[PDB]
Amino acid sequence: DAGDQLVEKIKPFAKRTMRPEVLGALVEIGKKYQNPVLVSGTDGVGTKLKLAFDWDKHDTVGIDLVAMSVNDILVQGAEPLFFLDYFACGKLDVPRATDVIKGIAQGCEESGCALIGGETAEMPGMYPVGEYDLAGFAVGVVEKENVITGLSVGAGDMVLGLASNGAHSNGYSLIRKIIERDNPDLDAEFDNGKTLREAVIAPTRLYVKPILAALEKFTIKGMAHITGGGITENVPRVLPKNTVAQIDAESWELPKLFQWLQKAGNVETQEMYRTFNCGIGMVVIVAAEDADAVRSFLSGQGETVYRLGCIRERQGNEHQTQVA
Amino acid sequence: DAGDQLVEKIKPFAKRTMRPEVLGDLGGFGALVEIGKKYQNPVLVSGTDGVGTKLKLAFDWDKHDTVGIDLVAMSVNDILVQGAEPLFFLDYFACGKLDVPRATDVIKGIAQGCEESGCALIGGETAEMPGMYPVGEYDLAGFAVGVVEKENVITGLSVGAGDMVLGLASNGAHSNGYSLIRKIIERDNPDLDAEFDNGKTLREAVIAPTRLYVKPILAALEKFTIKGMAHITGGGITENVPRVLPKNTVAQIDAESWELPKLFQWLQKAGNVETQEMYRTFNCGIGMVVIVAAEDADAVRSFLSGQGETVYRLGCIRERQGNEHQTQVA
Ligand SMILES: Nc1ncnc2c1ncn2[C@@H]1O[C@H](COP(=O)(O)OP(=O)(O)NP(=O)(O)O)[C@@H](O)[C@H]1O
Ligand SMILES: Nc1ncnc2c1ncn2[C@@H]1O[C@H](COP(=O)(O)OP(=O)(O)NP(=O)(O)O)[C@@H](O)[C@H]1O
Ligand SMILES: [Mg+2]
Ligand SMILES: [Mg+2]
Repeated sequence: DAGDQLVEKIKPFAKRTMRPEVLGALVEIGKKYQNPVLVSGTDGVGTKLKLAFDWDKHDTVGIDLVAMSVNDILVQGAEPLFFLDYFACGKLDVPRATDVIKGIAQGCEESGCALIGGETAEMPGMYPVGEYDLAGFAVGVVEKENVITGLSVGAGDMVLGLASNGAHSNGYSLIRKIIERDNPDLDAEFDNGKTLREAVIAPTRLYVKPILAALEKFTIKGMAHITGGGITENVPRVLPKNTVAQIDAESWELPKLFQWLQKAGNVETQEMYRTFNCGIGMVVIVAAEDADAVRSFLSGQGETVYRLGCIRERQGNEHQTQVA
Repeated sequence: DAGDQLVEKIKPFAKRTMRPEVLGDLGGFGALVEIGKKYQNPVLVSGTDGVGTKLKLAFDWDKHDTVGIDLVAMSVNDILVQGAEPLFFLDYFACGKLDVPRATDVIKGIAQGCEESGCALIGGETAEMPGMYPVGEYDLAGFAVGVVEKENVITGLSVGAGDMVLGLASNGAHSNGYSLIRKIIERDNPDLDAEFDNGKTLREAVIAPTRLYVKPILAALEKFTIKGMAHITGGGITENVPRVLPKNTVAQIDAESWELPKLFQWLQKAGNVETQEMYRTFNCGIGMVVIVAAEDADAVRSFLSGQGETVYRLGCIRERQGNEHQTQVA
């Protein structure tokens, strides 16, 4: 069987993601946790899969898949533990599927979680030749007293920003409409020694290792993963009803990729802040007394940290995240 | 947004699946589940699956309120065989254009399958991919997580010659072999609305949702020790039962110990399928296989039957002879 051929080829990829907790697929919880709470989430890649088909580039969308879930569970303080993926298609292409799952496993390695199982469904006729669908599922563990809830966020807290690797996994319907409209030279140098194509399909950044190392030394009051809805619709999810996150627009330069998308797309700036991450992949809220020490740590871990702004008292039905 | 509309419509359905372990409700970056020292050495058991080609019939007949039960059973029944209590569930729903009434119907069945299994439906994802799916069509993926004490993990390693093999009856073909069911139906055009069996139309028999074995099996585990279990999915009876059998044992099934249900009788005739090929393709009326000690077989059969199940004494375990196949039906 094709799927049986695929199962053997991916055994090496998954074997490198294993953890001592991995014993259906059985996972033990480390005695590290006294009162363990499980944090889980599911997601797909979105319309970025369309560029992966069109460009025949399948070895990175698996990193996008994993990041979408492990980064989501990360905001509660959870350490990612294990991951499962579901892969659906019409007729199985073992070399191309192997590439897809190889990237998944690679993203699991970077997140410190084990890829312990999955499912490859062949539905002949439901998918066009060459196309497929991906779903991922992540589970992490956090101590009950260490759950990051955002309830202590109050006026005076400083808003930090972790830089993103590009558009990540959101806003690609617009990126695709633009590219089909301009037919731009996708293989020309675009930024930081990467071609425009390389910048567009760049895999989503994982924040797991530096954020977890940070939590060993500091208290993080809240976090927001910047995905669907951009900055302004995602940060208010951890903010108390009475607080506003005020973002100074000049605290970070808009990366070149988003500068191109707004120009070509002719998008009002406030629509950009609610559509693309605009270079901000993860928002970390901390106490002002900790803001400097955390920024140095996260920068020393390899991240690019900005001081986006601070938390203030809300005035009425005021929007809870304003960039200006 | 359509998806924001769908999340609101399904929140009541998920709220009826909740358990005390679930912290918070639908909506939020992550879904929180506490375990509690109710478990001393807790082990998580998880699985993922889709519905398979049965969705094609769900499209054709415009019956979407039960394939979500099929989705749940495919995963919760899998983790059940290791002795795990299903705890929580997440679903992924992909389509081209979101049809909120139909999506509401699909997820409503998911919640119903979760309610019947005792697991909470705590989260999910609705992806709109315009152009990847024809109008009206969608894809389902589910993820189930259960808990078991490390010492109670059921592995089948103590299965030995002399143990009795019980069989739990199925509701039909469940979630496997449906590409073939569709080829047959599209060729013969049989009256799908005629009475066929047990006062149900043939259509009702074909699209019947997969049976959930969670509540009776977990209740059984309180009173008895189960040596092994098999959920009968792809590969039928003969390819799934040997998964829990030690290298040196064989499960011999007397074919006359249960009647092939009418639905499979029609599929064999219309498909012109060798009988030993049916045992490797369809569940043939056996949804779950339970192996127990011979001294417990009488009480276990009685208990599971009193819980609402149809129990057969499929056969017994014997010593394997060479490269002998580990499950033979005769
Ligand atoms: N896309 C995938 N990604 C990661 N692991 C996979 C994937 N597909 C299969 N596996 C694993 O390889 C093995 C293949 O088993 P599989 O053929 O999928 O049957 P099953 O999962 O037991 N249930 P079923 O889908 O009903 O046949 C399983 O252990 C999987 O966990
Ligand atoms: N099919 C579904 N079934 C159950 N719950 C769902 C489903 N779809 C969405 N939800 C829940 O409603 C909310 C949907 O918002 P969503 O945009 O999917 O959040 P997210 O984790 O940030 N993923 P994304 O924004 O796409 O990167 C989540 O909290 C889900 O738990
Ligand atoms: Mg997400
Ligand atoms: Mg969604």
